Amino acid sequence: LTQGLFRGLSRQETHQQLADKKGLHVVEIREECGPLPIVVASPRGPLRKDPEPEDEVPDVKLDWEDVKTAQGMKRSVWSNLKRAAT
Amino acid sequence: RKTRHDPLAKSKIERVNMPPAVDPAEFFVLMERYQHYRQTVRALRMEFVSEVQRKVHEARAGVLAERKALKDAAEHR
Amino acid sequence: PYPPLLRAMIIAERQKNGDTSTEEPMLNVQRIRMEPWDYPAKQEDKGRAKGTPV
Amino acid sequence: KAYRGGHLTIRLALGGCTNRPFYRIVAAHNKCPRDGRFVEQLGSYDPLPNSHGEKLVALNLDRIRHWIGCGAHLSKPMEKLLGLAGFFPLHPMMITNAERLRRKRAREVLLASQKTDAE
Amino acid sequence: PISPYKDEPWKYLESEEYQERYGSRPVWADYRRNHKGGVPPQRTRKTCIRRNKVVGNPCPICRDHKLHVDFRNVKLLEQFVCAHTGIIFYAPYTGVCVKQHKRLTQAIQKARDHGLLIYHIPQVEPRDLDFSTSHGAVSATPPAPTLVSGDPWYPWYNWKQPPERELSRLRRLYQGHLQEESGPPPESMPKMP
Amino acid sequence: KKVRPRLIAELARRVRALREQLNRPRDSQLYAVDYETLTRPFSGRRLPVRAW
Amino acid sequence: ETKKPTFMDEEVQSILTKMTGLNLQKTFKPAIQELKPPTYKLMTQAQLEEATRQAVEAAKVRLKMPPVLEERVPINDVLAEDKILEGTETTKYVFTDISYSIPHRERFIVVREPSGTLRKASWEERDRMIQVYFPKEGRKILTPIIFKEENLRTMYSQDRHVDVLNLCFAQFEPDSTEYIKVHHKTYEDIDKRGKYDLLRSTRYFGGMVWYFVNNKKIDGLLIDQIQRDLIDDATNLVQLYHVLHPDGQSAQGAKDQAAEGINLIKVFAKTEAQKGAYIELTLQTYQEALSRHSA
Amino acid sequence: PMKGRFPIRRTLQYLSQGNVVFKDSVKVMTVNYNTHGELGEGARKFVFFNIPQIQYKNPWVQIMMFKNMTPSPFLRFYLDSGEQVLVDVETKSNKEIMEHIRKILGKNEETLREEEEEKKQLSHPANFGPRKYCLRECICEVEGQVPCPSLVPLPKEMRGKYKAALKA
Amino acid sequence: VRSSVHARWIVGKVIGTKMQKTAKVRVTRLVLDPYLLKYFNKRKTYFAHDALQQCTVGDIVLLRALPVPRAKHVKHELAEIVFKVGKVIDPVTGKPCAGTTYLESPLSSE
RNA sequence: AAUAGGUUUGGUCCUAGCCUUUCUAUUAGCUCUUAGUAAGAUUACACAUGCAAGCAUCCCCGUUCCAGUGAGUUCACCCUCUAAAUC
Ligand code: FES
Ligand SMILES: [K+]
Ligand SMILES: [K+]
Ligand SMILES: [K+]
Ligand SMILES: [Mg+2]
Ligand SMILES: [Mg+2]
Ligand SMILES: [Mg+2]
Ligand SMILES: [Mg+2]
Ligand SMILES: [Mg+2]
Ligand SMILES: [Mg+2]
Ligand SMILES: [Zn+2]
Repeated sequence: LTQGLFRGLSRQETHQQLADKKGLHVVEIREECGPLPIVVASPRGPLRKDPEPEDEVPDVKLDWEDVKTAQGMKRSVWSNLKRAAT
Repeated sequence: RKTRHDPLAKSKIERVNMPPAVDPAEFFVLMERYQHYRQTVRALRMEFVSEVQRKVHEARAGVLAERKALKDAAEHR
Repeated sequence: PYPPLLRAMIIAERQKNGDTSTEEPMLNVQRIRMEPWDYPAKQEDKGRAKGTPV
Repeated sequence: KAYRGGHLTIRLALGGCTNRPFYRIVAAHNKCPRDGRFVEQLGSYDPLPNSHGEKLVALNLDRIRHWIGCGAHLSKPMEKLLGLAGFFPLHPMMITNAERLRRKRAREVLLASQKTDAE
Repeated sequence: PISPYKDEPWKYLESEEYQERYGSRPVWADYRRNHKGGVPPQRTRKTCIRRNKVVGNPCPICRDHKLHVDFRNVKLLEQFVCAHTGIIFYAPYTGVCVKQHKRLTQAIQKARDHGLLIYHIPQVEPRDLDFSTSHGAVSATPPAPTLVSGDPWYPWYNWKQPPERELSRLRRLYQGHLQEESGPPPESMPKMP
Repeated sequence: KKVRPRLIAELARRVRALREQLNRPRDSQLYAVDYETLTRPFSGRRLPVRAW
Repeated sequence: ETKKPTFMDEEVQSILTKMTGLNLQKTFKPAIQELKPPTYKLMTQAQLEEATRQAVEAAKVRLKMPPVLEERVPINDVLAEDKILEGTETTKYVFTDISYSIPHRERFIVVREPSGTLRKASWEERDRMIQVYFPKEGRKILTPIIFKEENLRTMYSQDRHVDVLNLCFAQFEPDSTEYIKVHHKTYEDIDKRGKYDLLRSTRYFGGMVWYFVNNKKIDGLLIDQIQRDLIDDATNLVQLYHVLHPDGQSAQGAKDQAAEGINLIKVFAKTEAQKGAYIELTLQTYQEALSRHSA
Repeated sequence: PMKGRFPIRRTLQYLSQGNVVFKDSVKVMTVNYNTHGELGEGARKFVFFNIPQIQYKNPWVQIMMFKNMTPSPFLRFYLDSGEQVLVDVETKSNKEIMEHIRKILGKNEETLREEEEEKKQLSHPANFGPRKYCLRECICEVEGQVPCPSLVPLPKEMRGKYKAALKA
Repeated sequence: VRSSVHARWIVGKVIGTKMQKTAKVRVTRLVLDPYLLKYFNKRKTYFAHDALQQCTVGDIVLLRALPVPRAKHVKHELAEIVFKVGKVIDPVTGKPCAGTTYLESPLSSE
């Protein structure tokens, strides 16, 4: 668990790295801030002119636990329990 | 409550229900008021019945309903 | 006359639709023929005591 | 539950708790339980005065007119509510009970005056 | 004991005694509930002060008698509200007993109602699309003739003395079961002098 | 799903209806009255006081 | 003949819309509420300019000014006086028509008094009854205590004038007497303390200007606009003042002198302005700094 | 992870994103498509991605598929009147097929907005009852009204226990 | 136009012709699996009146509901043979086809 | 099953069952101050006694409802058609 945790956390791509890799702006949308677009990272090199392709349907693998929860089908007496501040 | 098959209570066998006493002046006045009240309410009920029937006919064969039906049929063709 | 609230609603609807008539709403009771309560009822539609002699 | 005969009635269904009555105005089959299945709710009646000293009565007049127009009867307490609202004429017994209260208080006032006169 | 801040509770949080005991962390930062298992009970204890006696592990509020839950001590109340969401922490979050959590929730709401504690107030839309006040519901209705003349809405609202022949007919019909004949009622409702 | 026929219920229904037409009480039985007690001997029910 | 403009005239709305301003950082300030993890999009410079354009459109909706209405006239209409019911009840009945598809200002709400009088409910009873049966989010049946004078001064001391107006808008109808009294007390506290920037980029700035212009107290707002290099707004303020006060000393002076631009503020400062001296000085300073930048 | 390619298709969020709600006339929709051929690719993606969305929004419309029965792909709709609508889909993308059948046989946004409004009339805010059906169960939940005795005991004068005691 | 039959128009495949003037038709509908949220074919059998006995096992037919059922299980009539088994006519071009190949080219009649 | 935890071995890793911690209900033990409110036979076993349906100028109407139970158990929902009943 410790070795896996540190591997995952060391291998995360930042927003600046994502912008540099794709030469596009990274825009953050917050529901608390409404439709205001917040640029979090911009590429240091040239900025692409061609929009990123919009695949109508992404072929990304989903976790059934995440999907089952969003659909209200996840029932657990142990989930979302009140606990001390951590 | 009891069913028609249940037997009558014995403590109530000899009970005789004596009708109330009548005040002739109040009795006659109240009798007339019920006639007038119920005539007025029957007239209101008739109007409410006509409104319900009118709205049913209007929604089925009204001008706005037959017009929208032809429009939908024309848009379909 | 109409009841006090029913009359106010009928008059208010007139004004919303642009009618400016000052005529008083009236409830027609000519068609409501009030029979006496002792008027002979229809015996054909009346029931009959069922057989269970004591 | 198909009942033998019967009809729809606009009446008061009692809710609330002990010593705290609250009425829902509902159109329901007369044979149905007082607080059971109903066809439509047509308003509410709080018989207890609120902080502003008011008894609140909600009336869905559009739907009450609909159900009366569809053959619904009226319970006597509901007819009196409509009399107070001005939607129906004052019920004959609302008028009669008012006259009785006047005659009753006219006798108490006379008795009080006769006692003070003796004193 | 007797706290000298009961009248001005906000002063305790500005004193040196407070800063040494809590610093800049919340008063509940170092509190830990004692319970069996890894998952704690979903309710905290009912109260830490029972008949003037304190339990062995008093909650953050009950363990310091100088902390006064009051709608004016806004600096203390802020410690039990999330700064990012504005929600009041549930009692297991901080470990406060149910008694003090209710007092905190009431003080927090009272401070907001008084304007002493800032909270998010959204921008709402108007109730009505049209603001016209011309409709009869909110304007004058033409008075009815009976109302102008001062008559009852319907004539049968009034008492009309019935004829003597009609009263004799009812005395014959109900002979032997009659009350005394009532006359016209008072014109107004009497009153006890 | 095919409800089993209930023959005894239909049989009894007809027998009851038949017996109610062949053993029907006559006006002389239903509407007789004892003028001393003011009761109907067919049912033993008293008449209303205002009819006495 | 010649009608004076209304608050909702296109000419007035355009003037007040620009004087209000649009600041996307303030208009879309992060709200302190239940949060969700944010989403991220990869955008080109064009896709970003479009998303920012859509935000400006969403902001112009959020800045839509509420209409300024005059106080509603008390309702005192008797439908019937059934005196036979006098003394039969001790408490009055309030009857509310709850038919769903009726505008709330067209709903008959009547009151049967213990005297037997059937009368239309008062404006206060109406808004209370509409909240009981048609509860609106953010509105309370009983008036919150925040609107008491002692509690508004607390909110003003914290510079929370916009929260006061958001609470008043949610609680009271725009033509209510409480709605107008609170707005007027809020506008006056802004004028006294020079807090006009608290309402910029909000839907409440125009109503505040409308109040000052009609009450001939634009001297404070005009100074604030000059000190902030908003002469375009300061010049529009003086023009809006003349439009709503055509037969005035300043409006004639502008006609006689054919004043335009900064000259309007000088004409207004001398004739009608109460703080005419402080405006000329504040305006003089501005022209200097503008010359220093030019040179 | 969720089994199969494009598991997003097996989520309620995806299925509710269909914009084709057929008019009541439509009773049966047959899809004839070919498994191979570059000109029948849109029909294959239409079957793969959108048929589930169409069925989700139109549960009572029969949808039947037929493979390699004809040289080109086409959709055919059977209406209650007895009329048949043949839609040729060869060379068309799946997004164009969805937009085509929406135009000729789908309910417009106005017709759907109306239906949603009529549904709101069923839940009147002024009605009291269980939370499943109404906002509030009792008038005691309204501020200013006499609260429930389970929370605030009533005055002795408003309780029948003491009304009878004094009267008796 | 009214009918007491629930299924007014249905398409199915003829799976039996052993009854006189009656075709046994398998009708499939898509049914959502609530747990998997995947659609699976659910098949149901319908008897359809075929007066001319023109239905062959395997052809796709369109069924129309009768006003009232004519038999215990016969609630529909043959309305149209959509795809005759082995004799399909391409509806898009009107030419005969054998699978994905034309038997007569659409260019014959221009 | 969760933010998980304990437990196989001389030891480790993996798999796996069991149990722990959470929240309700019933019963048992021991213990128990007040007020308000809600809820309240284990048993479709047998039942002492009382009461639970009358109304009304006779006809009729009502006692076919309400109240009860959970034995049996895809008669409950939608459409079509059409009685009785209310207007
Ligand atoms: S639930 Fe309203 S009085 Fe108890
Ligand atoms: K284990
Ligand atoms: K027990
Ligand atoms: K059972
Ligand atoms: Mg082992
Ligand atoms: Mg070993
Ligand atoms: Mg116990
Ligand atoms: Mg029952
Ligand atoms: Mg059992
Ligand atoms: Mg009939
Ligand atoms: Zn504590």
